[PDB]
Amino acid sequence: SPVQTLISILRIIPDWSDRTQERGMRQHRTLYDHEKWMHHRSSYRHLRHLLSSLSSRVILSLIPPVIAFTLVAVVIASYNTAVALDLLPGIFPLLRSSSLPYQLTAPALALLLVFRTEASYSRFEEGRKSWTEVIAGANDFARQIISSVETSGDAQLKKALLQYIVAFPVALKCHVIYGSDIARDLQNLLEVDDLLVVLNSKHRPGCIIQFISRSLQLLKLEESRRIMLQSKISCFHEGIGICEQLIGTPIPLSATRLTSRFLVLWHLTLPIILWDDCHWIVVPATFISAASLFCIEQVGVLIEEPFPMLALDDLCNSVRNNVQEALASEKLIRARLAAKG
Amino acid sequence: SPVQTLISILRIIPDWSDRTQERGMRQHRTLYDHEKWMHHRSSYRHLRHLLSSLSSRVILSLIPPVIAFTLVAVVIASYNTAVALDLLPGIFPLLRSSSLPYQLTAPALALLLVFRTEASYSRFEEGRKSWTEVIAGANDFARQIISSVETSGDAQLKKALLQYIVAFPVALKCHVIYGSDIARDLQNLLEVDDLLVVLNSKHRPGCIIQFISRSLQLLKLEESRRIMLQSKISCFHEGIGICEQLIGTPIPLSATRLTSRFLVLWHLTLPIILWDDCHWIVVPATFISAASLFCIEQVGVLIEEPFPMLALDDLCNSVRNNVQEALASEKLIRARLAAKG
Amino acid sequence: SPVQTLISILRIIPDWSDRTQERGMRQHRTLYDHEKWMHHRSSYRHLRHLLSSLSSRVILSLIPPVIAFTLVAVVIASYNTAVALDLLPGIFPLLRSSSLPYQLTAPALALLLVFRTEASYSRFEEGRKSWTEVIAGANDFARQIISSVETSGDAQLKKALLQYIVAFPVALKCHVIYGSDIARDLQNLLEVDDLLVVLNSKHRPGCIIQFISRSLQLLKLEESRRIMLQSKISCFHEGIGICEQLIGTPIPLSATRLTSRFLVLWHLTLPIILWDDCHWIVVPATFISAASLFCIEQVGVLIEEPFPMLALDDLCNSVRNNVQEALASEKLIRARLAAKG
Amino acid sequence: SPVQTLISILRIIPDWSDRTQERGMRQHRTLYDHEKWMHHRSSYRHLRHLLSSLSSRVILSLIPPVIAFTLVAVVIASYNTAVALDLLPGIFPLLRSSSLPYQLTAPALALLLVFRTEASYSRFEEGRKSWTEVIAGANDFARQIISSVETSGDAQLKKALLQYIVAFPVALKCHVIYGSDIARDLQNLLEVDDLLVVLNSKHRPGCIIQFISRSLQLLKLEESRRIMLQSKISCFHEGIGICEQLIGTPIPLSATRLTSRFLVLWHLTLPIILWDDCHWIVVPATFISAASLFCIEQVGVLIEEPFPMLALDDLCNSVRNNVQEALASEKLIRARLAAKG
Amino acid sequence: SPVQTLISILRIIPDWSDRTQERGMRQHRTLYDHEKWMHHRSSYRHLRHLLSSLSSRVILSLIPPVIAFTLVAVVIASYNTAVALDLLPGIFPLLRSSSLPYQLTAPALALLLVFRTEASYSRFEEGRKSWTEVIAGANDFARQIISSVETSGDAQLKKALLQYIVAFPVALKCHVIYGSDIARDLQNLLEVDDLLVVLNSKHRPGCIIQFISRSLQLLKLEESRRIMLQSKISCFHEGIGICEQLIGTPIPLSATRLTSRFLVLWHLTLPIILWDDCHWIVVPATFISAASLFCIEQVGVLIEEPFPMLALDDLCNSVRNNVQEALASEKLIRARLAAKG
Repeated sequence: SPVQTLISILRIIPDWSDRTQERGMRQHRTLYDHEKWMHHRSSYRHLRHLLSSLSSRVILSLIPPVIAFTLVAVVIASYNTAVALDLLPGIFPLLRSSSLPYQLTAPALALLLVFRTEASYSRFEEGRKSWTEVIAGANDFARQIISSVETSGDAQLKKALLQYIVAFPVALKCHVIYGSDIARDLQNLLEVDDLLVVLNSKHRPGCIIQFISRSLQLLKLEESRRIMLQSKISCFHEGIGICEQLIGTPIPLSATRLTSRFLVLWHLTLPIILWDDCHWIVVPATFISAASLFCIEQVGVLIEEPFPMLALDDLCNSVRNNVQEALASEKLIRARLAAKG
Repeated sequence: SPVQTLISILRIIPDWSDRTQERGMRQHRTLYDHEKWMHHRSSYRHLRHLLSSLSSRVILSLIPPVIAFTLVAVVIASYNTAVALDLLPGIFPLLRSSSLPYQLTAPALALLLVFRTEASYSRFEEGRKSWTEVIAGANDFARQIISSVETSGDAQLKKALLQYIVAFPVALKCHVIYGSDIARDLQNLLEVDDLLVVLNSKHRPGCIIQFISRSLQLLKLEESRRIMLQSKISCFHEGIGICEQLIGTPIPLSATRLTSRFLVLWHLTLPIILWDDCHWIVVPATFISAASLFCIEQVGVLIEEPFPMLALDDLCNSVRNNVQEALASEKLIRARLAAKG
Repeated sequence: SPVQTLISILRIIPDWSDRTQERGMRQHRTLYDHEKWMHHRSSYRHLRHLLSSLSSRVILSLIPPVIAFTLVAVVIASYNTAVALDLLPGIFPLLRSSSLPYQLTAPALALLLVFRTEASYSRFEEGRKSWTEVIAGANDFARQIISSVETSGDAQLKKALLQYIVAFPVALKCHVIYGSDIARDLQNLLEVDDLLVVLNSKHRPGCIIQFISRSLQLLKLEESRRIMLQSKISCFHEGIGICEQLIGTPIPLSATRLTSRFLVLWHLTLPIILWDDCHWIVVPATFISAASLFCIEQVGVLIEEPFPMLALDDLCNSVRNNVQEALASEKLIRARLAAKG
Repeated sequence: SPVQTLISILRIIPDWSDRTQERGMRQHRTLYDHEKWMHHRSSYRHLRHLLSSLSSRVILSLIPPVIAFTLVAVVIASYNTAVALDLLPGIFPLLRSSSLPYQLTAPALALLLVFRTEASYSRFEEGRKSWTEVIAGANDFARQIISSVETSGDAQLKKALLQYIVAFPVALKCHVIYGSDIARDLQNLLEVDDLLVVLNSKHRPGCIIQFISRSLQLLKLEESRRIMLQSKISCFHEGIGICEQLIGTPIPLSATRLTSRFLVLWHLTLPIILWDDCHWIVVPATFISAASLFCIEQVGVLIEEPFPMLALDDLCNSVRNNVQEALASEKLIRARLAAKG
Repeated sequence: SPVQTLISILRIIPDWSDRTQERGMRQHRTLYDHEKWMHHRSSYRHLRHLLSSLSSRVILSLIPPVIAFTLVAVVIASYNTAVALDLLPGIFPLLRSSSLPYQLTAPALALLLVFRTEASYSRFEEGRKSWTEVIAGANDFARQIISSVETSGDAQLKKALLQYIVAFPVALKCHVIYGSDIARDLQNLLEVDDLLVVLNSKHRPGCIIQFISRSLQLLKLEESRRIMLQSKISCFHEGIGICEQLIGTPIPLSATRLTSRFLVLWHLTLPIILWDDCHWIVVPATFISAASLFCIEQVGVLIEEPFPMLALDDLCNSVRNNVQEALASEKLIRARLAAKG
């Protein structure tokens, strides 16, 4: 109890930081337009970023490691100040050291920290390209289905097939985001009986592909045209593959634990080597170093699995908006090209 | 009012800098030719870049953050000089510190600043390749349409289809540049009734694709030849996808706010750590450091969304010039190859 | 014997480290899901990584080089302390040097160490993409076989062909992992007589491809449809090629021996240059430098051949689970699309 | 005149440097073979590069910026020496400063300089791959035309078509090199009347493509075989696109002017901060720093537009040599494969 | 003679180093297997690399530049020691300087050295991927020929065609390795009369392609199947293109001479700036700096043209072994799939 009521009060702050950053992963993102870019490039961005630093969830996640190292700096400083005043027995030395060992290893720590964050940014870029390809393939496939499928006996199957190409990016988004309601997001895109078959499947994006693939086998098409249409499905399998490996396989964990351990050991003895030159400036110096260096690691950690930093709902809605515009433009494009003739 | 007439005079300079850089985003760019490369590689480039530094809009955007840090250096220096002359009560210490904490963290700041600018340059390169592919696909598709389409009953549809392949890059350029007049830019490329249907569409580059796709369904072609032609449309969907994700999804904003915050905190205490070694040289030193380090961040910020730094009007005009040269060379190439035979 | 009983006691620790890390290469990995990402991003990761540092097998592999350099620091320190007390003849100088030569070469060592680890991480990423492509191709090929193959006379050949597409990733996994039992892993995927032919082949993933390729020649298909199906086999040859070159061709060994030699020479004279500023702090300083710098090299060494850090059994089971779900959804998707009609 | 006869004598050296480097862009390059690699890897390369440093045109281009900064170092040193001897009124201070501000910003300058040169090398690599693809596509297309085209009535058209595939890389080389004589380079590759049509076209590589595309429409081919042959033309459009964007779009000029300005300001005050430690060694120190740091920038500037550093004439001659060897081997390969049968 | 008998004794060591490294380029390499990876990752690699440092040919190539700089350090040290003892007239100053100029430029030298070696490693990776693609294409093409070619009248042509797909990687290996005996390496792969036609061709890998391309025109195939088979030849043209550009076009030589010149000037004045702090420790310090920094450049130089560091004979033998296993498995796979039916 005496070691169990103190081990629980120490968890109050890290638990709050953990609850705060997870709520920030569930925030809804929006695509940038032109006026958001003007605000992004403004000369006031430096002041407004500094003023928004106590509402940023990166900095709130950094509160446990920054306070822990700052108390260690205060403890080392208090002990050193007490020794300098001869308040201790005399066997107790001053916890000081040369900064030369840290000068030699300072560029290695920086290069390793930036390497891990560059590896994390590469995973964000790969996630962004994969979604770009899936949305451009869904737009392309839908555009070709509106042109290719001519026969009036295939009106219902063409309608059904265009509903599954719009539903596929929504299914993939629900497959990669933790609390997702695919039933709610597909309620007005799929038929009531089509959505029951998808909801009974463990791999829902896989199930929509199978409806698309079976629909292309039932259309009255020449075989050359069908091979052209069913070659557009492979981008959906590629999308599923790339997105599932980014959630399944993180950056090799030996590299991420090395960056953690190196940053913890460096900030544990940093007050000891800074003492001769700084004295009690070790406290604010350790505070600023821990806040600056653990924030480079925190940025990389938060974008390592990148699907919650992407506006997947706005990208999915673009395909739906593009397909309904094209079904309304069809009579007026057909008329104009018949007039040409 | 007393705190509201001073909060407004402080906005005069950042508002001017913001109006100056946005006007520089709307400047018209031209493709480099050989004599511009000779001028670019000249030994006078070092002098002429230095002389053009007060007309460069990067440096004008840097005027608010550089003056703000320079006044902070002047305030810290004035306070320190007043303390050294014993003009203050005596409880007021000298704002000085060891430079050793900044020596240890100097390589981390540099690596992070160059990482953000490299990420911005990667987005410029991706925007450049995407336009290269769309212009080469428009040239290829047009070249094949001039060869493939033979039948004299399809003369008007071939004319119409070649107008939409030239119009597509203009539509995509108007779709990614903020103040664009697609009606003015397509006035002499599309028919009056064809341009009305495009102007009524929310996704105009999408609408031109649908005219191309419907035109290929109405041509008297063998099915194998039609599949070959409609496979050339996918580069247009890819172009739309890549260009829309560069405007919709910026570099993850946690990484860009970290570079901003780190640069602001570093220049706020930089006069304090430089005092013992520099005294009033903290003012020009802080001026040069803020101007040098915030300019690396400013370059990255301005090319992060890269379409205004690209000569999209000259690249679009190349496709138009290439297609009209090919329609004039057609009778003389046909004659020469008939002579061979 | 006197030089042969001491040369054997020195091998006790490196042999134990070598047996410990190899047992860690044979540990079974699991795909990350959402709750493992929450635990990965927690604010307690910094404390729990530090507490798990004496059970991490990277650090146990670092035990021989870190102790060897720490004893060298103790030997140099003991000799220097004995000279300072005039316990030696007097011809014996103090083993001290300026740190200026190491200050000039410190950034070169860091850049080279991070380059070798970045090259190793690039090989891990290439291994990860190759598996992503092979699993997405196996999913795509299986999905098309379930749609394409219609004829009821080809029921047994379609069953057989879907067993070989699920078996191929298991065969490739057994081909790249050292102690593998392909007979045990293919016992319930292949027929008893089909598995005997695969087990008699030296290149088992190659043998499964040949069964797939022969099965596509015996199906009653139109030739255009067969060419479409046999074009899906090339991703399996590409998978075999990429995976075999990662095991056959390491990072050029001249670059890896340079990083080893540079790190050994740097830690051999590091106590000599640190003495004037540190005295007996050369022992913990050399301990921390050797542990920090050889751990960056160790991470790169352990992920250089990356297939044991990948959850190849879970990725292989995903294809098997996806194909059996699709064979159970087939009657209910066929019914729904017939109802449409 | 007094300010106009001195402004002209100062241009003598930069004009000479500009005339010298442009003449080096027009030098003819040759492909490396095995004995040039042995000479390239020799242990004498370090001495022979140092001895050839006053004939290297990079160093001659660096002569204006290196002399300008060296005279500034001499002026600052002369003024400081005159002040130390009390030869001035006494209101004149010594132009000295702490080197600490430059120590903090030294790693930022290095990282930015190497980033710009890496961006320039990436443009050289992209230019090299684009030429590799165009030459391999010209070899592939020619090889297929020699096999595919069988009919004896198409002998003259097959001859003509193989002349245009060899002529296309020569036309593209003349299109990207400033003083080119396409008439002289195509005089023995094209017919006299075919070369007149190409010379009358503004986009000559585009004109050759149109002859190839029209020749494939006039051959007596099955449609499936023609689609296979005309799919080999797209690599030529891709080649034109990639090569034209490298000449049209340089590295964003905001990034290149920042590297210029940073290097000029750094070498202007470098004698002032080096004085206390170096005195008149500021002159050779500034000379070596300006020569070393402006040479990293000069290398990047000279390879930024890379087509003059590539042996485009030797790569073009390889396609011509490969096609004539294949037309002489045709009777003896046909005989051997008929003997098999 | 007096200046000609001394200019020849100085060439003894660089000539020996040049003869030693070229003999190391001709050593035969073997593919890594699992037990070589265990030995590669062992904790004894740090000791065994250090012990093998006087048999490594990188270090033997470094012997001329390391001895030359070490004698310069000995000459500068001897002159400085003689001046300190007043053994000279007195007009002779001490060759000493501040290390501050080298501290500012130390990170630029390191970044440039690692950039050149990263560029060299990128050329090794490109060479490795190109061979991976050619071997996977040869495996794929052979696998399809064994399935596709059915007719019993084409037995000899199928045999011949499978001999040319195995012979092509051997021909490409002989085309990129300096002393190669293509006649000896193709003696048991090609027919005696087929090998005479290949030996009479200047571009032997090109000649084998032409036999493959002519063999596919003589087979009794449907045209759709022939187009599928002749599309597998393009990877051979791509392989030839990528491999020839790596031997023809080195890293731009302006960048490689800059790294050479910078490293030579840096080690020439390094004893002068290290003297005040080191005295005769300038000799071992210059020895270690020259050995460490010129070894990073030497690694890059030796892998810049990478084909001799690749096990091209083992990769070529894998295709031959895979094709003969598949011709022996053909009767037993045909039997098993006929039993299914």
